[PDB]
This record gives sequence, structure tokens and C-alpha cells, in this order.
Amino acid sequence: PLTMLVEFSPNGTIIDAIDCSQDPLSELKCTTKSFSVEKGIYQTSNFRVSPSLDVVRFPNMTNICPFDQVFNKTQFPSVYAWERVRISDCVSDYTVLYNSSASFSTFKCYGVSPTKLNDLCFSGVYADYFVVKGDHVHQIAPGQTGVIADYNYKLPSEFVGCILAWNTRTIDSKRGFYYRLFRHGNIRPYERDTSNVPYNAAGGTCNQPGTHNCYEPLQDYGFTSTSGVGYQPFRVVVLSFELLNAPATVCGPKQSTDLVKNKCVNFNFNGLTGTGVLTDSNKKFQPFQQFGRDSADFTDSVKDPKTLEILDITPCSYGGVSVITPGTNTSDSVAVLYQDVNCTDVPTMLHMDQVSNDWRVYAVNTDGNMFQTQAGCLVGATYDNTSYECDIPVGAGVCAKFQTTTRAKQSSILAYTMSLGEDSNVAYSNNSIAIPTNFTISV
Amino acid sequence: TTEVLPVSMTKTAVDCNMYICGDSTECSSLLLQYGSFCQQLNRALAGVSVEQDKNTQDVFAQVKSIYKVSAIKDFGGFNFSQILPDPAKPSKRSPIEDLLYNKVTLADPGFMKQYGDCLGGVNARDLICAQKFNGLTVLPPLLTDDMIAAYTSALVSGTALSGFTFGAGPALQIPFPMQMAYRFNGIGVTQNVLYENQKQIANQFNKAISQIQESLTTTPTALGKLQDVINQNAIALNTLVKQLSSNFGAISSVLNDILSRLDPPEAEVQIDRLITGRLQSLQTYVTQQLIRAADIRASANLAATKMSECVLGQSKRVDFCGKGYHLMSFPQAAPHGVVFLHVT
Amino acid sequence: NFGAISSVLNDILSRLDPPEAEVQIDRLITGRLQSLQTYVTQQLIRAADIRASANLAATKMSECVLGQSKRVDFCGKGYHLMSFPQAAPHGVVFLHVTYVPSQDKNFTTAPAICHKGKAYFPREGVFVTNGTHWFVTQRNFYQPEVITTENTFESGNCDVVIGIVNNTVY
Amino acid sequence: TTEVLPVSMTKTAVDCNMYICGDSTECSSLLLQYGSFCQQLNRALAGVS
Ligand SMILES: *[C@@H]1O[C@H](CO)[C@@H](O[C@@H]2O[C@H](CO)[C@@H](O[C@@H]3O[C@H](CO)[C@@H](O)[C@H](O[C@H]4O[C@H](CO)[C@@H](O)[C@H](O)[C@@H]4O)[C@@H]3O)[C@H](O)[C@H]2NC(C)=O)[C@H](O)[C@H]1NC(C)=O
Ligand SMILES: *[C@@H]1O[C@H](CO)[C@@H](O[C@@H]2O[C@H](CO)[C@@H](O[C@@H]3O[C@H](CO)[C@@H](O)[C@H](O)[C@@H]3O)[C@H](O)[C@H]2NC(C)=O)[C@H](O)[C@H]1NC(C)=O
Ligand SMILES: *[C@@H]1O[C@H](CO)[C@@H](O[C@@H]2O[C@H](CO)[C@@H](O[C@@H]3O[C@H](CO)[C@@H](O)[C@H](O)[C@@H]3O)[C@H](O)[C@H]2NC(C)=O)[C@H](O)[C@H]1NC(C)=O
Ligand SMILES: *[C@@H]1O[C@H](CO)[C@@H](O[C@@H]2O[C@H](CO)[C@@H](O)[C@H](O)[C@H]2NC(C)=O)[C@H](O)[C@H]1NC(C)=O
Ligand SMILES: *[C@@H]1O[C@H](CO)[C@@H](O[C@@H]2O[C@H](CO)[C@@H](O)[C@H](O)[C@H]2NC(C)=O)[C@H](O)[C@H]1NC(C)=O
Ligand SMILES: *[C@@H]1O[C@H](CO)[C@@H](O[C@@H]2O[C@H](CO)[C@@H](O)[C@H](O)[C@H]2NC(C)=O)[C@H](O)[C@H]1NC(C)=O
Ligand SMILES: CCCCC/C=C/C/C=C/CCCCCCCC(=O)O
Ligand SMILES: *[C@@H]1O[C@H](CO)[C@@H](O)[C@H](O)[C@H]1NC(C)=O
Ligand SMILES: *[C@@H]1O[C@H](CO)[C@@H](O)[C@H](O)[C@H]1NC(C)=O
Ligand SMILES: *[C@@H]1O[C@H](CO)[C@@H](O)[C@H](O)[C@H]1NC(C)=O
Ligand SMILES: *[C@@H]1O[C@H](CO)[C@@H](O)[C@H](O)[C@H]1NC(C)=O
Repeated sequence: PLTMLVEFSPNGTIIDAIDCSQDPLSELKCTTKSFSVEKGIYQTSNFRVSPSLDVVRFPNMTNICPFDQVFNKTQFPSVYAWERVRISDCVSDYTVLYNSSASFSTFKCYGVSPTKLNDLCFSGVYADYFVVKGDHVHQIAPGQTGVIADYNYKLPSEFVGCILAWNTRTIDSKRGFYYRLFRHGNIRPYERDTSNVPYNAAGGTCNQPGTHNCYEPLQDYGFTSTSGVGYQPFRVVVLSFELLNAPATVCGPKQSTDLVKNKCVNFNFNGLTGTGVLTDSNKKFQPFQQFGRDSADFTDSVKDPKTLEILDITPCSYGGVSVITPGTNTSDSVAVLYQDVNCTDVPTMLHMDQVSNDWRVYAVNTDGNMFQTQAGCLVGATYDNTSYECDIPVGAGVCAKFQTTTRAKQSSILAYTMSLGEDSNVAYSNNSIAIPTNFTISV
Repeated sequence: TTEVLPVSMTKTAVDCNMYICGDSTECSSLLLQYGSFCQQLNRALAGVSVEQDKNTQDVFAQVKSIYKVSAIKDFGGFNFSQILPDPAKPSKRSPIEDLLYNKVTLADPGFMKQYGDCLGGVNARDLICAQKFNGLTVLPPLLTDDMIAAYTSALVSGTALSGFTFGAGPALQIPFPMQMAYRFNGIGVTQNVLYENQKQIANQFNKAISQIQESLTTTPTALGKLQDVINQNAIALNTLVKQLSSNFGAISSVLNDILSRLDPPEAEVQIDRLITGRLQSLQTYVTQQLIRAADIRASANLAATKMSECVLGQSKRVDFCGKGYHLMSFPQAAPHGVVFLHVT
Repeated sequence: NFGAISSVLNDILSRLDPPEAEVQIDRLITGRLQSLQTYVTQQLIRAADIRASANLAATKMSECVLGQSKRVDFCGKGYHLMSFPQAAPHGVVFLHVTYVPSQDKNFTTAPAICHKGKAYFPREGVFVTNGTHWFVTQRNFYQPEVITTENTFESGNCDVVIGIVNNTVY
Repeated sequence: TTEVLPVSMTKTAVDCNMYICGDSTECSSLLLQYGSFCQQLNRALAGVS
């Protein structure tokens, strides 16, 4: 996998292509988007280093979440008296639900994609469960109306979690399942009403149901074995999720790998994914904190869920690199400037062990082609102790020009200090004066 | 009398990918479909950066001869010691430029270039470090301060040797009191009034230059057009970084939390709301920088014309080289600017 | 594309229906308006830079060409004499004619010349000598003239001043 | 002979919240997540003034 720059013909045939990760000149060509470069100094993007391996680390737990207890075992309640349970410390491998008799007919999720459920870790999970009828199943969703969504069970508008429903004709076709049908006003999200007081349609109370304007507030579903498909009993489970800066309690089935340090890698810490370099840290966290973020919302620290140590993350290309060229119509030689970097730590900044062979030439001293200026460390040029007039500005009083070479072990681009002008030998005098004798007419 | 004029501002550079998408192949792939907004946002910033060196070159480097004069010399009663570089003392600057360089609070000289490290030694969180981690870099000027201060020493020692003949041709030596008598003839006054009261003109002159020091070393202000140049660059570079923390209406401000919970089709509607806000922030930054550069160029041109008409000549324009009738002017280097001393 | 399914508006209106096409047309309109905005605001900024140079050229044509200027580096390097304008595509080219001194020689000088107790200072010029002979001359071209009563101003006594020399003040 | 030259412009000020969101709590609470786009839009107009 690599990226290339390609040039087409006016009739539509491929006539040229370059690989951008090969050498500094190719990097400059790919950054500029041209096959020929003029003279000067340019700033390039990063096409040198790409990550190779993957670091994934998850908690130590192995026990599977209780899917049997909440799906095949519990006896289920009515909708007005709905029940809630908490799930903690388990691995959420839901493939074990394929061998069961649930036979889900409605599986629909908000604030979650089904295909990422295996790569996520949650700070908290709640499960609500109850029984409704077939025509009432579509009312269990945020932002709905009806009798169930107004008087029995209401979801908040900013819900995050999944909803499951399935038919239970052969086990729940009996009497004793009720729902509320009369009430003064609507209920608020995640609220319960278990009262069984007589209802008066004028606005007050009563003392006995059945007389004028007084009714029972609860109605029986009346499930029988010969009902239509819309009058059958259905079991419903709603799962609510939380994702915060807190210890993970429910995690998916992923395999952990080894900690690889001081290399540009892809990482996954408890579902927090990224790319960069991982090193040791001297930062301090609060006891229930999992990562740290800076002023630009860049995650700079994270703790290991296995060894409990705090590590730091740095980007794979942090400083700017510049390339100096005299023109592609003249030579293919280039020089490289590493801004604000000392020549002793160039190898550990470029990640020498992860770049192409041609790139390691620009990171080792060899025969005096590496030298230090006040703008950074410059590689690929030979320093001259005499001063000229500036041609290509490198910076901090240093310029560069082209030279045809003879002595081998000597580079073809010359770096020097800029000259301010020629000295004058006019001396002060207190009794003499110089006066011109002729003149010149200039245009 | 003093006059302060700014000449240049700091040079900055931006990496589009690192600022907008960070290290995320997915985001990168998508940015390609918004076109050349990013090879167009770099050319403007590069032009602004290459203009700032020509600004300095048009003000300081107009004489290509280095003249040298000893500062302890007599000159007929004129001291010239607080304006010409010290002879022994290590400093290559003068006693007034050394005081000017200690009254502007430059903003960071470069961590990894000043014994600094954005790794471990990032302190609680150095502003500079957050900038480099996000694609914003500052480039150094081409002319060094020790090398700018060399042009000003050759420009003051050229008027103590030749007058204003070095600015129309070769330098022609003249005695200093004979040069000051030519300048009195230029404002309408006869040559004898200088030869007859030379010792009091050489004392009023000496006392006036010895009082600019203790009018700058106490008062903190009046170098207030050079400090704003630094402050506006700092508060504008720091406002760009603190804007990568906004969600611009999506589920989060982090892109690795939209790609850890949504699938290829629905993540793209949320990663477009962020690629659109972060492009607008950058566009705003560069359109404000382009406008500021145009205001700096007018002052650079005015400084360049004052260096030619007030220092390499005597001007008859009324309020151009001070308040009164003009005799001489001296340049002194100041950070990002220039200070003119006018004699009247 | 700006995120939409295509950059061709007639491939969105051929495959999608009135409701879900306006969600994809808007994302092209927004980008295509932003491009025009960028072009116009970069053109306005460039017009301001061209106007300053045009004003400088207009000033220089009235001062350097319809007159002789005494500001030093405004009509070339030297002492300005004349200028000629020539037309160039989108611009103008000035040819400046200037006077540049050359072939200097050194002389010995004095501030005043003393005669009969009174002191004589120059009206405009310098005093020079060849050796036991004193003249007054102009600073831009060596032309020694004999000392006399209209190129010399008398005022004072032969003291106080330093460097004063004694000679005939015809 | 006469010569005319302008020297000054009328100085104006804008309210970000009033112009964008009118009087509305929900719009105001939604405008806080767009950053400092009008804290920065005020300093420019103040300097011009
Ligand atoms: C939390 O508890 C409080 C306290 O119990 C509760 O407040 C009550 O809310 C109800 C509903 O709004 C109020 O009841 C109304 O009172 C008027 C009095 O005139 C009646 O007219 C109303 O009945 C009308 O609407 C009926 C249709 O549903 C019609 O059939 C009828 O003819 C009337 O038009 C109704 O009974 C009650 O007064 C307050 N009690 C107070 C304020 O003390 C609150 O609603 C509860 N919140 C939740 C969400 O459970
Ligand atoms: C699909 O569902 C069936 C039925 O629930 C699962 O069969 C059950 O599998 C477990 C695990 O192997 C069996 O546990 C075993 O029990 C025996 C004693 O009965 C014990 O000696 C073993 O060590 C182990 O504990 C369980 O008995 C078995 N039950 C039946 C009725 O077969 C099956 O495992 C499920 N699918 C898969 C592939 O897990
Ligand atoms: C509180 O707890 C009591 C006891 O569990 C609940 O009482 C039960 O209420 C139901 C009605 O909701 C009664 O069913 C009815 O019984 C009568 C005969 O008694 C019958 O004629 C009706 O058709 C219906 O079947 C049930 O008998 C009754 N049981 C007892 C022991 O009282 C009460 O409902 C609970 N209150 C709530 C809802 O919190
Ligand atoms: C997660 O499991 C690993 C492997 O069992 C634990 O690592 C061991 O921890 C003990 C106690 O610190 C050490 O003596 C062993 O040398 C470790 N083994 C290895 C291979 O590293 C680890 O402590 C567990 N983490 C938690 C949070 O319980
Ligand atoms: C020229 O000016 C300097 C500075 O005023 C005179 O030297 C001394 O300088 C120190 C500070 O560097 C002052 O504290 C002294 O009071 C100065 N002494 C005197 C006598 O002024 C210097 O003497 C002056 N003379 C020359 C060289 O022309
Ligand atoms: C200095 O200048 C004077 C005036 O020009 C010179 O004197 C004249 O010299 C010429 C040539 O020898 C004689 O013909 C004249 O009769 C001289 N007249 C006067 C007024 O002196 C003098 O020779 C010059 N001296 C030197 C050293 O060149
Ligand atoms: C009782 C333990 C509950 C644990 C819940 C935690 C896990 C997070 C998500 C998984 C639950 C949904 C599983 C859906 C299975 C496929 C449904 C279908 O066939 O369409
Ligand atoms: C297209 O142009 C290329 C380069 O000239 C040529 O080699 C090729 O044969 C051309 N093909 C056609 C069909 O024109
Ligand atoms: C000036 O120089 C020219 C060229 O050397 C020479 O021909 C001419 O005679 C000289 N004139 C003077 C005034 O010396
Ligand atoms: C770079 O080298 C200089 C001189 O030794 C030193 O002062 C500075 O701290 C070094 N910085 C780095 C990058 O380590
Ligand atoms: C000129 O300098 C010399 C040597 O210092 C000195 O003897 C002479 O008096 C000085 N003359 C004047 C006028 O300064």
C-alpha cells in the first residue's frame, strides 16, 4: 500500500508515475503536484513513515455477559410495572444468542452502528424489560405518541442504545398482563406509575369504579391461544449505554497484543483508537481517569488497562522538513533542512529504522555533508568558509548555490554565509577635504 | 526627537493535513474531494513570508560599503559614544540599541531551539508545543540581529566621515565642524554662528542624546507600535489552536470517536461538518494576515523613504524629519522595526 | 464533489427525486459560492497593492519628469537632471539621467582667513590652498576663485575660532 | 483651486447573539459550540472604530 503521482496523456494514456515515499525529490514533486520543479526552497508534507503493526490492549476479564438469565430465564413483568437491571464486569459476545429460541423480529439501535458493537467498551449499561402486544411494539422509540409512549414507558429524546423485541406466543398466552389506559397528563422519561386508584373523567377522585364517570385505569390484554398476529404477546428489552472517562465495565471480544514502544504505530486502548508514538510518562492522573486531553482536544496521555501505567502519545511527524533544489533542468541533487533540530538527534526524529534505504543517506554524517546552523541541521551540502552574494535563502544568515564538482567525496550544492558588502578604508581627518575633478552622466 | 516605525512581522507556515485531519487516512482521503483549497492557502502564506525579508532589505541594505570609525575619537566636541558600537565590550550593538532590545517582550524563541523539548519537558502544556503538534511553524528571518546592527554602524560612521556624499557616490572626507557649517547654511543661517558658538552647540547636542536614555529606561511605553506587532501575531496564532476544540454541531470534536462508533455511510455526514469548520477557520486566519501585511508594507516604504531623505540627505520638507528645521538623523535598530533620532 | 455523490448536477437530478436531491445540490452550491468569495476577496486585496504603485508612478511623473527634484533617491542614484517616460504592458518605465562626481583629489582647508584683525568666513563654499595661496571653491566641482568682497562675509575678530589661518583677503 | 479628501468613516458595532439567534435560549446554547467566531469578529470592528 502506497500513494503515487500519475500524469496522463491528452488522448488519455498513462505517460508518467512517481512513488512519493522513495526520496526527498519525489516527496517534493508529490507535494507540489508537478514533474518539474523550479529553483528554491520548499516545505514538504510527510510521505516518509507509515505505521506497520498494531497495538491493541483490553482488560483482563473473560467471563461472558448473562444473556441466558435475561432472555430465557426471567418471568417478565407488565408494561406499567416495568423492571430495570444493571450489567457490569463481563465480555459482550452476543453470538451466543444465535443458538437460542429468541428469534428477534425487531432489532434497531440509535447512537450506535451494529457493525461496531464488537470494538466498543462501555462505562455503564442498563437493561429494561417488559411485555406488550404486537401493535404496540412500534411505540417503543424516542419521540413517539400513543397510549404506551404517553402513560406507560417513555424514552428520552437523546437516547443512545439498542431495542430488541420478539414473539412469545407459546409461553405468555395467559391472563394477568395489564396496561394503563386513563391518566391525567403524560409521564416524563424513565418514569414509572404503579398506582391503581379509580379514575374520574371530570378531574377529581371517586370511591367506587363502575358508576357514572368513574372507570378502572388498568386494562387487561386478554391474551388467548387463537388471537391474531397483532394481538399476540411480545417481549421487549431496551439497552442503554454510557461512554465517559471512567473504568470500562462491559467490553467486546478482542484479542490483546504486546506493547511496542518508540515506533509509529496504530493503537487501540479500550476502544480509543489512533496513530502515533508511545513513550513513558511523568504525568499524574486522578484515580478514575482514563485519558488526558490538551487545549486542542488532542489526546496526549493514556493508561494501560493491564499494567496500570500512564504513557504519552506524540505525532509521527512533529517538526517541519524543507527541501532545497537548484532546478530539475539542471541537476537531481537536493539538500534537506530539519528545522529546530540538533544534528545529534536527527536519527531518532526521522525514524531511521522505518524509512526507505535512500532516505537513510540524509541522516548520517559520512564525509562532512551534515552541519548545523541556527535554523536547523542541514544535510546534503558542503560548507564554504568564504562569503558570496545570496542566491537561495536558507535562513539565519545562511544561503546556498549550485557548483560543478571535481574532488569526489564532496557535494554539489554549496552552503555559505551571506556577505554584506566590501570594506572601505576611508579615514577621518581634521584638516583635509576631498573635492571631485570630473563627472559622469548616467542613465 | 525619536520616531518609531515597524518594518516586519513574524513568518508562519501551516500544514493543511496535520491541522484538518491529523493522522487519519480516512479524513485525508476525503479532504482530496474539496479541491485545491490547501495548495492555495499555502501560496498566500509563502508570499507573505518572502515579502518580510524584502521589507528589511529595502530599509537597511541600501549602502554596500562598510565604513568604520573609532567611537572614542574627538570630532570637535561631539561625543558619538551612545550611538556607535562599543570598542572593547563584547556587544556588537550600541548603548541605545541594547536598551531598546530589553524593552520588548518577544514571544518564545523556539523550544527545541532554546534547550526546549515538547516531549516530557512540555510543562503543564506549552502553547508553542500545541502549535507544532498541529501544523503551525514559525520561520526565522534571513538577516540576523548582529547582522542588522552592522548596517546601522556603517550608516552612522559614514555621516561622521563624509556627510551625505556616501549616498550619491564615493565617500568624500570632510572635517566634522565643517560639515555642520554646511548644514546651517541649508536652513538659512550663515556659517559664522556655528564657528562662534561651537562649544555650546556641542554641549546642547551632548546633553540631548544623554537624556534619551533616561526617558526610555524609566517610561515603559512609547515603544508601543512594536509591541502590538508581536501581540497580534501571538493572539492570532493561539486562537487558531483553541478552535480545534469546537464540534461545529457534530457528535464530538475528536474524529477518532466518530470513526469508533459510526459506520462508513453515517460517519461521512459528521466528518463533513468538521472539515467545513476547520477550513473556514484557516481561511479567516490567512485573509486577516494578508490584510495586516499590506499595512506593514506601507510603513516599511515610509521607513525606506525616510532613511533616504533624512539620513542620506538634509530635507526641506517641513514635518518629515522632526519638529523644527532639520539638520541630521541617525538610525537605530529595534526589534521588528527602526528608531530615528532627529536633530533640529 | 464537496462530499456529494457527483460534481455533475445533472447526474443527481437524473437518479434522485425532488426531496433527497436538494440535500445534495446544497452541498455543491455552498462550495461553489465559497470559491467565488475567495476569488473576489483575493482580487480586492491585489487591487489595493496596484493602486499604491499607480499613485507612486503618478507622483513620480509629475515630480521627476515635469520638474527637477531635490529629494535624493527619488529619481535615481545621483544628482537628478531629467527623466523620460516609456510605455510598457500594464506599466511604465522611467529613464533617469543623473550627474555622478568622479576623480577626487585632496586639499588642505581652513575654517576662516584672517586679515587686518577682522575674520572672513565663506558665503557658500570651502577655502582651499595649493601651497601659500588661498582660494574659495564650490564642493561639487573644483573651480578655485580669488578671494574678494562678494564671495566672502566678514564678521568678528581673529580669535576664539580654532583652525583660523592668516592670509591676504584682497 | 479646490481639492477634496476623505479622512474618516462611520463606526459601527454588531451583537453576535442578537443578530444570529435573536432571543432564543436553544439557539444561544447551540452557538457556544461554534467557538470564538464572534469574539474575534468584535475585535476587528472595534479596531476599525
Ligand atoms: C407529579 O405529581 C403531581 C401531584 O400529584 C401531579 O400534579 C397534578 O397533575 C394533574 C395533571 O395535570 C393535575 O390534574 C388536573 O386537575 C384539573 C383540576 O381542575 C382537572 O380538570 C384535570 O382533569 C382534566 O383533564 C382530563 C383529561 O385527562 C379530563 O377528563 C377532565 O375533565 C379535566 O379536563 C386534571 O385532573 C393535578 O391538579 C395536579 N396536582 C397538583 C398540581 O397538585 C403531576 O402531574 C405529576 N407529574 C407527573 C408527570 O406524573
Ligand atoms: C447451544 O445450546 C446448547 C443447549 O443449551 C448448548 O449445549 C450445552 O453446552 C454446554 C457446554 O458444552 C454443556 O455443558 C456441559 O455439560 C456437561 C454435563 O451435561 C459437562 O460434562 C460439560 O463439561 C459441560 O459443562 C451443556 O450440557 C449443553 N447442553 C445441552 C442440552 O446440550 C450448546 O453448547 C450451545 N452452543 C454452543 C456451541 O455452545
Ligand atoms: C399491591 O399488592 C397487592 C398484593 O399483591 C396487589 O393486590 C392484587 O391486585 C390485583 C389487581 O391488580 C387483584 O386481582 C384481582 O383480584 C380480584 C379478587 O380478589 C378479582 O376479582 C379481579 O378480577 C382481579 O383478579 C389481586 O387479587 C390482588 N391480590 C391481593 C393479595 O391483594 C395490588 O394490586 C398491588 N398494588 C399495586 C398495583 O401496586
Ligand atoms: C492482567 O494480567 C496479567 C497477566 O497475568 C498481569 O500481569 C502479571 O502481574 C503480576 C503482578 O504485577 C506480575 O508479577 C506478573 O509478572 C505479570 N505477568 C505478566 C506476564 O506481565 C496483570 O497484573 C493483570 N492486570 C490487572 C490489572 O490485574
Ligand atoms: C562621553 O560620554 C560618556 C558617557 O556620558 C562619558 O563617560 C562616562 O560614562 C559613564 C557611563 O558609561 C558615566 O557614568 C560617566 O559620568 C561619564 N563621565 C563623564 C566625564 O561624563 C565620556 O567622558 C564622554 N566623553 C567623551 C568620550 O567625549
Ligand atoms: C598656486 O596658485 C597660484 C595662483 O594660480 C599660482 O601662481 C601663479 O602661478 C603661475 C604659474 O607659475 C604664474 O604664471 C603666475 O604669475 C602666478 N601668480 C600668482 C598670483 O601667484 C602658484 O604658482 C600656485 N602654486 C603652486 C605650488 O602651484
Ligand atoms: C444480558 C446482557 C446484555 C449485554 C448487552 C451488551 C452488549 C452490547 C450490544 C449487544 C446487544 C445486542 C445484540 C444483538 C444481536 C443480534 C440481533 C439480531 O439477531 O438481529
Ligand atoms: C496517445 O498518445 C500517446 C503518446 O503520444 C501515443 O503513444 C498513443 O499511441 C496515443 N493513442 C491514441 C489512441 O491516440
Ligand atoms: C573627464 O574624463 C574624460 C575621460 O577620461 C576626459 O576625456 C575629459 O578630458 C575629462 N575632463 C575633465 C574635466 O577632466
Ligand atoms: C542542542 O545543542 C545545544 C548546544 O549543545 C544545546 O544547548 C541544546 O540544548 C541542544 N538542544 C537539543 C535539541 O537537545
Ligand atoms: C588636528 O589634529 C592634529 C593632531 O591631533 C592636532 O595637532 C591639531 O591641533 C588639530 N587641529 C584641529 C583644528 O582640530
